[PDB]
Amino acid sequence: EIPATVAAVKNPSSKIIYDEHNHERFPPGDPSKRAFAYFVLTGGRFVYASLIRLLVLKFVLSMSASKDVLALAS
Amino acid sequence: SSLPSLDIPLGGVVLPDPLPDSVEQSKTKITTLSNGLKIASETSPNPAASIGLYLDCGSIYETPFSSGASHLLERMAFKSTTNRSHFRIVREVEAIGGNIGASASREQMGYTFDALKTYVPQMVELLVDCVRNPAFLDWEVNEELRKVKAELGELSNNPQGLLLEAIHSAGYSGALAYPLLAPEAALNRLDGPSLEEFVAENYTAPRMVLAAAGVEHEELVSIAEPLLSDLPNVPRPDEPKSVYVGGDFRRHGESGGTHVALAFEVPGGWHKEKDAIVLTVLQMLMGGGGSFSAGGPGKGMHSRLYLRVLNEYQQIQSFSAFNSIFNNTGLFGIYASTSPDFAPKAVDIAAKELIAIASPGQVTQVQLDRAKKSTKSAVLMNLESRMIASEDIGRQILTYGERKPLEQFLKAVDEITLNDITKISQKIISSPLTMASYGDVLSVPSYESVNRKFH
Amino acid sequence: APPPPTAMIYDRAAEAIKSKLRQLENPDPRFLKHGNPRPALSDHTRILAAPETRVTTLPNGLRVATESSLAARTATVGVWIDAGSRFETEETNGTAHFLEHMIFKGTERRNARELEEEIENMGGHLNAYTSREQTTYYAKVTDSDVPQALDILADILQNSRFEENRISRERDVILREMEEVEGQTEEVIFDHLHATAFQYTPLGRTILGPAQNIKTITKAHLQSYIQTHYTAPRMVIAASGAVKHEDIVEQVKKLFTKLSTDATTTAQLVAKEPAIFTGSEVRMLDDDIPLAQFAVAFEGASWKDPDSIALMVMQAMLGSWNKTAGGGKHMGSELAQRVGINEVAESIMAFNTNYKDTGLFGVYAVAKPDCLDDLSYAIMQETTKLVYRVSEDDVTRACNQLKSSLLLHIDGTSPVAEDIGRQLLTYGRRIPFAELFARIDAVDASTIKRVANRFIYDKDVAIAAMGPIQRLPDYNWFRRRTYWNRY
Amino acid sequence: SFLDPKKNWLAAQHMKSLVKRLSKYGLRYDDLYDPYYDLDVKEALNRLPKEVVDARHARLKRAIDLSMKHEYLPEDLQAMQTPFRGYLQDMLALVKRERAEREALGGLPLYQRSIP
Amino acid sequence: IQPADVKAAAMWGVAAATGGLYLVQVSILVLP
Amino acid sequence: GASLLHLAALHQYGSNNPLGVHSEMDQISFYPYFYVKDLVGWVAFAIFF
Amino acid sequence: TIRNQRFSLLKEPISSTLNQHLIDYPTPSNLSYWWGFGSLAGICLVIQIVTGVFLAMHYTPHVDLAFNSVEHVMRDVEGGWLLRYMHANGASMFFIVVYLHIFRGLYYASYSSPREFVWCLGVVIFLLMIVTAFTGYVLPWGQMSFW
Ligand SMILES: CCCCCCCCCCCCCCCCCC(=O)OC[C@H](COP(=O)(O)OCCN)OC(=O)CCCCCCCCCCCCCCCCC
Ligand code: HEM
Ligand code: HEM
Ligand SMILES: [Zn+2]
Repeated sequence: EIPATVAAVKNPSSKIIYDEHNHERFPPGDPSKRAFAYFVLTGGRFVYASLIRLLVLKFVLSMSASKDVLALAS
Repeated sequence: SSLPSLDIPLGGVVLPDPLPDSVEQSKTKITTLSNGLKIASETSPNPAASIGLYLDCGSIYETPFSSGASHLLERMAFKSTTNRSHFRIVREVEAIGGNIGASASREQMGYTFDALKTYVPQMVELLVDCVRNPAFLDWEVNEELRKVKAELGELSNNPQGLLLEAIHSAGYSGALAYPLLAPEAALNRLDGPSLEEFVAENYTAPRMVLAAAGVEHEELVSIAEPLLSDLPNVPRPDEPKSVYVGGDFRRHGESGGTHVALAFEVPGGWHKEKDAIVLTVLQMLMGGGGSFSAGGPGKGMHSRLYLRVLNEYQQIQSFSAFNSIFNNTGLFGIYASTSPDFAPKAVDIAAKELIAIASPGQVTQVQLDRAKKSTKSAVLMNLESRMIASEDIGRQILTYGERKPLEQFLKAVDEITLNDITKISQKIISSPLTMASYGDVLSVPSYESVNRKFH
Repeated sequence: APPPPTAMIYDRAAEAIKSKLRQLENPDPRFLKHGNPRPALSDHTRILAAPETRVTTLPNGLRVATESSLAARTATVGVWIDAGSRFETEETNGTAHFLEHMIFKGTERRNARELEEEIENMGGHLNAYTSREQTTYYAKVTDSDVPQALDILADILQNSRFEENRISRERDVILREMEEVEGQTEEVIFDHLHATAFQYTPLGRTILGPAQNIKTITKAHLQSYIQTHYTAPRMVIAASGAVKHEDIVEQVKKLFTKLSTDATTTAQLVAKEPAIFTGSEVRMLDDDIPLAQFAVAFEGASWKDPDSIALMVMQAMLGSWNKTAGGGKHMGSELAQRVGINEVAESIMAFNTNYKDTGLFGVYAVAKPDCLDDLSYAIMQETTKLVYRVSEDDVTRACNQLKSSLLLHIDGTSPVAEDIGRQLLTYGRRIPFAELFARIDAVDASTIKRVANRFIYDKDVAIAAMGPIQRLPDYNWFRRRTYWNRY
Repeated sequence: SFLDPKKNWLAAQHMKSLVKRLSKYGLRYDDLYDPYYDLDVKEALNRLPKEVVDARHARLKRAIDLSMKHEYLPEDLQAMQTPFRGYLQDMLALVKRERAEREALGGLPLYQRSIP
Repeated sequence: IQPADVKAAAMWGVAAATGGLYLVQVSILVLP
Repeated sequence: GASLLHLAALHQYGSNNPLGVHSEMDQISFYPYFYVKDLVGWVAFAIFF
Repeated sequence: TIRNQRFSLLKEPISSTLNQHLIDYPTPSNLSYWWGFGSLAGICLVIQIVTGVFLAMHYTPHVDLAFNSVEHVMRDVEGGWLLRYMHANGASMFFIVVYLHIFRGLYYASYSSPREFVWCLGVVIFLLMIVTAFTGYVLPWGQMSFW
């Protein structure tokens, strides 16, 4: 019989079924979100920027001067 | 910016007044440049102009030294010149928006260019440059030779062209026998200086026609005379000779079907206008098909071969009946593609048909009327498509030195009669059979066994 | 002591090549006074003159349009129905195509054998074809014999007779035709692309439909479809060549009377179940095929969208390239130059398809299994370059190419009639050449950038691929390539 | 200005020294053009005839062998040497002119240098 | 193309200056 | 240096999978698919640390 | 494909090795998070190196000054307690992550052929980590350190 993988090649259908066990599909008419995703990513991105600035400044200011020296500055 | 949504006319346009609804039927003006060149044109109502340059050269004029120059020249058509580079040429063609084409046949070959009627000086200047002043560079020629070798390597996919070439080579001796698709040895031997010498020897003024389709004659001649009037006047060396006596070509290939083709002489040629027209009508009567087309009525499904063979005999892949007419010679015959086991029966059927048309009374007046009407329709519906108009002008001027008016072809097709068909078939069948076979040929009959018929 | 260049075959070869190069070093002006490879605009208003396309509307709603040129000797007469495979009902998908095949055959008096005998006796041709949402039945005929063709068209479109034996024969023929289409890989690719892009919409389903549905016609579906969709307002009669508008109007009025009066209007029909683009991909890996054929596509513009002309220009400046193209490595479009120079593809073709209320726009490449990643990079790079950094010379060249292509394609009697019918169905009018040129000339670099930002910048894409495609980048790759982070 | 050995004693001495060096190693001045250097020389060498390019490779191999062996060409062939008999400058000029035209009006580079 | 290029370069310069201020908050330089 | 050699040898022979089976049928590029997974791991580790 | 003109920077020779081995390396599609643990061990090593360098900018290797120097780092250096706690607890997390790495390898039998060399180089790496952490723990010079 038809090997069932050339059946899909020879029979394109407008009703395509996906897995939908890990991700629920939007109904077809709804638009692509594309904005909620970027705003979530943006929140995380400036969290990351805060973290990187913190680490860099910690290292540089550690390599900076010291409290006992500042005390002995007179 | 705002736009009127394309179902409403766009703001303010200066759209011009229409044509007067049957303005006129333009005539062809032909001017003979004193060096011996032809410049012809006619007016067209559509905004497109087709301009071509046609030369009396090709495989017939090939020489054992060249033997492939025609095919290579078709491939090397609009390459770099002594005045523009290839990049500049392509950029110009793209800039005005036209199309370039090159055709190479056995007897004549042409270069055509298409664009709007505004760009006439550009068209004629670029064409004359690319023909008159070519710079056959070694690297460009080598690239085209590599491509031609690949195409020769991908030839068997179309057995019809292969069988036409085989029939010509087998059933002609020198001139028409010169091949058209440049065998591998010839391809290796071919070279840029060889192309230069061939062009300089053959592309001469007394064998050049510049034909325009939608161009005013005054403009065309005023832009073309300062580009062609200074060519040297040569004595137009004579055309090659070729005799028809020829037998069988047989080539074995894959196991899918066998392709057998038969052909004959009809030595009238294009100068014998009556016989050429009768041959065209006979072809439109014979014709046939591929038994796989699903277009619709009008494609010749009521032709004699179609009806009898295809509607009666199955397991026959395709069955056609064709012709090819050159100056002072012809070649008419039948192409058949069928199963390997059926091949002897297919040859018998084709011979039966070709003899059936010969014997009087076997062609009905109604079939002849249908053939004549279909031929007139084919010619008329072909003389649209201004490209075809310009090509017809060029070819006719190259052959006859003028343009034979369409009314002559129409009158000839009108006056053809059953006696003419029978007489021409009897004459064409007398000439020695030319046969070609390709594929599982190890079972097709012998050439002499087939030639036992027809005589 | 030093040898002359006569000896030393390499010295001889160097002398010959230097002689040739010094030969071609001096140009000539008389052959260069008109070239100008740099593109520029022009006003062809002095040239765009064509006979007026007279349009009449018979009160039953029937539009008849003619572009007469009575100096000719042929003509083309046809009917352009605003119906096709889009307007089915999910269980009668193949009805339009099968009805085409059947309506060729017979009527209450045509008798298919003698019908085709009549067509071929008068010398003409008769053809038809159905698109997703357009159907055409036209005939090419001669002067003083047009009326027979018009009568035959009216008879087959009104009083066709469907008989069961011919229906079985055409079922066999269409099953064969379905079995022969998978050889044509381009049509398979575009069918799959349509199905996966406009999925769960009437545009997704193919034209032929499923064989399981072709096996269950019974001619009741045929008659219902014809009576429900071949109504008077949705048809256009068109004529060109040697025709007379008054004669054509009179003949249409006298003949097309047993029509299907109804109310199913395509505008309201598309109002329900519209077309919705859904970004997705389908990739059919085989690895037994020498070449991999794929297509990426963005959502296009509708027929009446004013940006349709801009999309046409954009698909002109991503022009097609072929392995036997004359230009080769020198071409106007950057994508063709990239493909030809690095030889990363057998052939590429950019397509712009327009429907009602939607469309498509893509690049259709066909290559070898090992160059697919570089080819995909080239395609996406050039498209997003159209988004960001379009150039004036490229825009002008694209506009010139588009004008030339349209006016050269309109050539003959059948192309003119087809143009008349198609434009009357899509826009409700035939756009004159001068207005079309004005609309194209209204497109410049800013227009291209705005339209590309509207349609290409950071939009979902739909991909359909077939063959050895191990190296073809996944969906996320293309989706991220739809924008640039440098700008 | 354009200073040639006919109108300049210093240029005459410079040309004499270059001729002496190239004759010592027996290789023409054009052989010093590295294909990896410009990539225009690469194209110009791709366009030249095979006999000429093979002669160039042979002369370069001979020069490299002499350099390794720490010796010079024997005086016979040294007197038979013909430096400055060019074979490449015209083709290189043509290639550069074509590249300049293509760059000047639209156009993408036909070849490019990798990074690095 | 040059106006767009210089506009983009200026935008990237503004972004770079903002990143520099964020990394090194200098009211000492900001005030005068 | 030892870590670099470790990674080089692994990259020579691919990478195992939770099934232990041959895995050259369904393979995807490391970026971005496993960079994001590693990023989730890194952020969780950062919270722990 | 002849690379006449350059398409992508990632395929240029400057970023070609990095491209292959970081971006384009094919990976099994069903990996869980323990491969993430391997990458995490790499990150822990980098963190240890950086914090250790900045700590060694303040540590005196003398017996009379080591302990008070570390207390200097904790009390006087600007944000030095962060550096020291990061170094110490980062050694601890480095070992935690490497242990999870090793035990995933044991569970899924990743040591089997053809990854014998990978496992052996891992064992060498573990030896190096043990030695490094031990000699480092000697540095602060306390009771536990010395004894
Ligand atoms: C010291 C203080 C700091 C500030 C220093 C500022 C710079 C001073 C010196 C500037 C020198 C020029 C800089 C611009 C780069 C060269 C420009 C150029 O001509 O590049 C073109 C060349 C070939 O490219 P092409 O084939 O012409 O391009 C096709 C276009 N039709 O392109 C090539 O050949 C590509 C070359 C690739 C390698 C470039 C290396 C540049 C130097 C990198 C140093 C750091 C390396 C990284 C590691 C250390 C990081 C700290
Ligand atoms: C410095 C500490 C270490 C680092 C940075 C490190 C790094 C890595 C990396 C990057 C990988 C590839 C990604 C992955 O599969 O997780 C890997 C894989 C592996 N490592 Fe390590 N590793 C370390 C210690 C060890 C140790 C101590 C062993 C065991 C002796 C080990 C055994 C393995 C094995 C068997 C794999 C194969 C992964 C698989 O089968 O999928 N590693 N390591
Ligand atoms: C080259 C990089 C490194 C340098 C320069 C470095 C340097 C130092 C210095 C100066 C100390 C003493 C400071 C203190 O007492 O807190 C220290 C402590 C230590 N280091 Fe490192 N180190 C490095 C990498 C590592 C690594 C990779 C490990 C392994 C995990 C490690 C493990 C330790 C431990 C366990 C201590 C003692 C923690 C404590 O102070 O209680 N170090 N290191
Ligand atoms: Zn069909």
